[PDB]
Amino acid sequence: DGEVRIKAPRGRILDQFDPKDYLDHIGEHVEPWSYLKFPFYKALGFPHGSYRVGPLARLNAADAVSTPEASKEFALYKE
Amino acid sequence: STVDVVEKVKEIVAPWKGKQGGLIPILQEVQRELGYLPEEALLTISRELKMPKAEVYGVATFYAQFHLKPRG
Amino acid sequence: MKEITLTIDGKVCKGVQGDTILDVANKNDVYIPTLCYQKGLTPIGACRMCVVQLEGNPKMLPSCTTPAQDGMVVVTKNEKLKDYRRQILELLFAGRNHFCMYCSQSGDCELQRLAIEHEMDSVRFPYLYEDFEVDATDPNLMMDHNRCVLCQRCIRTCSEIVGAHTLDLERRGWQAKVIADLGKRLRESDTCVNCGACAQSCPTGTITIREFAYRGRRSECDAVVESVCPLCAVGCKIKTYVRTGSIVRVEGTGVEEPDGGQLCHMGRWWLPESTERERVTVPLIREGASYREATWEEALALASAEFKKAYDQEKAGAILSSLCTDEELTLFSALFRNALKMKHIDTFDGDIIRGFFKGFMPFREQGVRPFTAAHHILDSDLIITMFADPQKEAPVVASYIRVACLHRNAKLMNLSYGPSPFPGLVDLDIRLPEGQAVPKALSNLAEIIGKISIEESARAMGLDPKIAEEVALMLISARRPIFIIGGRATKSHELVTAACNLAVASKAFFEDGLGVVPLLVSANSLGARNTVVSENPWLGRERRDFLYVFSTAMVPEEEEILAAISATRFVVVQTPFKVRPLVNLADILLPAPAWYERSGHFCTIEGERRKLNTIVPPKGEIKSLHYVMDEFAKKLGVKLERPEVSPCEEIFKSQLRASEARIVTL
Ligand code: SF4
Ligand code: SF4
Ligand code: SF4
Ligand code: SF4
Ligand code: FES
Repeated sequence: DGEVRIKAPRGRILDQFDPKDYLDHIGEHVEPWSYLKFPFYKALGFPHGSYRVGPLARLNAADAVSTPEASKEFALYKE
Repeated sequence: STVDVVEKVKEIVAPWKGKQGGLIPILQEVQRELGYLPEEALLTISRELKMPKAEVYGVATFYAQFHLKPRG
Repeated sequence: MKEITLTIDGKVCKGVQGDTILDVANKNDVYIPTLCYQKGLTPIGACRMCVVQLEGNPKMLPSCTTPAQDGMVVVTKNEKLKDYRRQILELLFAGRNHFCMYCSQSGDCELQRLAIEHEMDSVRFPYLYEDFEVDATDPNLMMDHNRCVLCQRCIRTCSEIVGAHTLDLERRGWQAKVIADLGKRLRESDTCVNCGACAQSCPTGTITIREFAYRGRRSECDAVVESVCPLCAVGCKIKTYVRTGSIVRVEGTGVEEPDGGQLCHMGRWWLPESTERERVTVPLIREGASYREATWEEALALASAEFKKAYDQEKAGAILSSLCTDEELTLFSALFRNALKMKHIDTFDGDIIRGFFKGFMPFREQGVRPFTAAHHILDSDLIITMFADPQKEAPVVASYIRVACLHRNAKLMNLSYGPSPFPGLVDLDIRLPEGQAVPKALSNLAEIIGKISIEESARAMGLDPKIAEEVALMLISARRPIFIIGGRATKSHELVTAACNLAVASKAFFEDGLGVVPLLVSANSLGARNTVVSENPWLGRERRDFLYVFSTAMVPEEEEILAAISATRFVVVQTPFKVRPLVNLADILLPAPAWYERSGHFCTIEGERRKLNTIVPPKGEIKSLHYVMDEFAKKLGVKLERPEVSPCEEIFKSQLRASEARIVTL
């Protein structure tokens, strides 16, 4: 569960919103050479609003974790 | 066919391009060869003579001889 | 003679031999009932309420279309005329369905006022209860045909003043109706620009702006203030109506100028929509994904603490707004350019400004003013659109283009790699492929000054010889052409010079300058340049660790500029609103005065200054902008040295007249 949070490339939180309000914030750009689209934050357009997802982006956007031995390594990752 | 009327009225507006007038004869000849003035015909007349759609619809519906729907 | 005199209501009136009776009456003070008459539109003659009779002649003459002739006596009020006018009003009421109880214009309708002044308390006619369509398909404008007098002032405003000929009359007779394109609803019509010139021209409550219904009645206002629209460079004069600290209606003064009072969708929708926004009203702090209220000392202390720790290491910048006044720009420049010796002081539109100026300077060093007034497009014969889309940058320029191309028989040709901003008025779309087409264009116009080669100069232009050939052929057959150069062409200060050279290579001269008419995106272009705009582009190149952004959150900003602001690791915004794109990328969000709260002069590109008046006085006490500039000057170790405004210097002087010189500086 939870809310969607986008962090600027320098730490500032930009448009942390609720999952159901995604059509107001995310748009997909289509390019002719790929069956894959390019989602991007709508208020910054393409290809400036494009972001990263995944473990790195997760641990960068999240502020803390809820388990001991993963927090003990999340600190080492943050530093 | 809605694609037939496009070129068919292109060939009727051809003798009238850039002649400063003669729109009601264009509409008269599109009425003679179709029995009515469809929306496609009016749109193409407006795009060819570069006359606004409001003007061509106003003059098409001003006279009782013309008809905007297929007639019986 | 050109100086006649009449006698209206016994009162002797003066006038000129060319005017009508209604003009001579309105010229002194004299009153005549009118419903279809609009200052700025050719007299129509439809309501027949302006009827007037002379002594001796029992005929009745429409005072708005009959010329004035010295020696005639005019009678406006008697039993016969009152009876006839009351009968006309009763016909109008009995024919259509007038429900004053819930009309939006139920206190400022010309028909209702004419009915009350003639003591109408019955219609005397059988009240034809016909079903007329109410068109509310467009979210902004509503057309309720139950209230139509068929004065045609909407059909005359969208044709002669706007150009977007969207309205006309449907089937004749009593079944007359005002329709959109091909009988469609307003929302299906593609030839509409949503300018609301029709709503301003309608005397009744048929056409109505929907979101300000029941509030934008001119009869129940608190104050009327005239100022200028800050959004674009055209600078249209407005007639703001204020009611309970809110702008309820923006009307276009200037029904004598070629604009005709038609304002753009922005000028009469955003400006009244701006007064009902969220109003920061207190310094904030990000706190992480959710702002927090702070005192001025705390916010300014943290902002200056992060501003010092970045200015020592060469990394700091300021992105100011060109919709600001000359005094605010002077203060910002006094802090940043003449107190901190900063080098990164760009503006949200700095690229367009620096491009236009560095493309027009090849002509300032030879004494020619390389542009003309924007209203000459009506008097031209061939309008060439160079990398421009005026419907999104200068709508009144697009209105000039449409009027000239649809009612004054002008030809249109596009010379851009874009969407052909007028799909249906252009007859020659020349799409250029990118790369280095600037020297190609300048060599192409070199031949038009000498021979009037082409194939060699038409390869990077991506045109087969024939395409460029008849381009030149139509360019040479035009006696008074004009070029519209857009803000896209300012991606290289070379293409601006290329356009200005195509102007001289075809003898496109006017007594104020060349036929170039650049489309500037703001109104304080020269003001921003002399004060704030930088000489070299730096945004999106310098990473930047601190950033001050003053944005009057009115017009949107380019995605690239906002992406550069989002990666600056600290942004201090001084916007007056809590709009989405700035509250998303900001760390402090200090409050500032809005455009309808301060005065200024708006030094423009063509020379002498405009004037913006304060419409609604400031509500709270933000108490300064100099305050922030001192608390940044202090806490940093500099003096501000308060200057006064730099005068308008008429950057491009008209020294020598229309003596062209191709500039091989490519
Ligand atoms: S348009 Fe005027 S006369 Fe008609 S209902 Fe509205 S207020 Fe009354
Ligand atoms: S909004 Fe403007 S373009 Fe549209 S119908 Fe009204 S006046 Fe014409
Ligand atoms: S909509 Fe308004 S301006 Fe247009 S004809 Fe009807 S009453 Fe006149
Ligand atoms: S055209 Fe420009 S000056 Fe005129 S109303 Fe629109 S934004 Fe304001
Ligand atoms: S107002 Fe004089 S005729 Fe319409």
